[PDB]
Amino acid sequence: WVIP
Amino acid sequence: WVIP
Amino acid sequence: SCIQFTRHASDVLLNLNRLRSRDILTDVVIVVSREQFRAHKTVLMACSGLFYSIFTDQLKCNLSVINLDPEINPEGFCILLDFMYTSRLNLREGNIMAVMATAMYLQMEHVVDTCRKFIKAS
Amino acid sequence: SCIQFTRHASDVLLNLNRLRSRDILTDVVIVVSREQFRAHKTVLMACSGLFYSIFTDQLKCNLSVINLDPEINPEGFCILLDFMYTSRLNLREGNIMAVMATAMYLQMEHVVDTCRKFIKAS
Ligand SMILES: O=C1Cc2cc(Nc3cc(Cl)ncc3Cl)ccc2N1
Ligand SMILES: O=C1Cc2cc(Nc3cc(Cl)ncc3Cl)ccc2N1
Ligand SMILES: [Cl-]
Ligand SMILES: [Cl-]
Repeated sequence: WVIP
Repeated sequence: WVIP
Repeated sequence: SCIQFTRHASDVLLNLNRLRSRDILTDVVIVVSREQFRAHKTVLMACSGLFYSIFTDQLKCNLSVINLDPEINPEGFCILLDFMYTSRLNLREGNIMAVMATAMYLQMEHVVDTCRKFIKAS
Repeated sequence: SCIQFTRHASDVLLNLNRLRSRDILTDVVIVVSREQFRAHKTVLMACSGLFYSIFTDQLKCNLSVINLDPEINPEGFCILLDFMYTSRLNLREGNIMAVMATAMYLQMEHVVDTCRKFIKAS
């Protein structure tokens, strides 16, 4: 999971 | 396009 | 010896979401309490262990309406349906409990994992 | 303020390809000369300008069989259908001309672009  |  | 187009999967999902927003080729309605959500059975199956089981069933595969358990929160479902079609999860303090419970019911293991991680941190 | 699961789109496409290999929820047959290819209309639309136009047509959207132009090569189509479901293109010296022609007909602009580049190099 990432910060888009 | 890449070499997978 | 194939070549690969890096953005292909993302572009396919973006186009499937555009079909969903325009209600094109949607073949099922998911009923969550009073709320109704139109979707593509294949996308639901690709994202959820629960929908995978439902639509591989020889009788349920032909249903145009699926009613979820009355404990399922419509907002939690909406957030998860958006994630299915975009890879983006709107996880917030006020919705995390309903999102985790809905993801556990829908059998969306990666969403359950991040919810457990975010709850543990707080 | 969403979070994003990097592998989600690829995982969705992988599961859609698994549904295709097992002939699950396929809703159309594409006929190319004597050869028949089963697929999901939504995936075809998401990948091809031609299928997008066909299945948004109020009459053609309801057809279970689509016949392609007799000039279309079944192998070129097979290579392109595999690419649609995997992001992987089996481009070879012996098939590049048939793949480019089929991609131009199917309106798959990124495949046309790489074929033009690979032909130019040789
Ligand atoms: O967390 C999850 C997500 C998920 C998706 C699917 N859907 C498929 C799985 C296979 Cl092997 N082939 C085809 C399909 Cl559509 C099943 C279980 C789960 N669990
Ligand atoms: O090279 C290409 C690939 C492609 C895909 C699609 N399919 C869509 C486009 C839009 Cl805007 N919304 C929904 C869909 Cl399914 C149309 C044209 C082309 N050209
Ligand atoms: Cl997930
Ligand atoms: Cl393309």
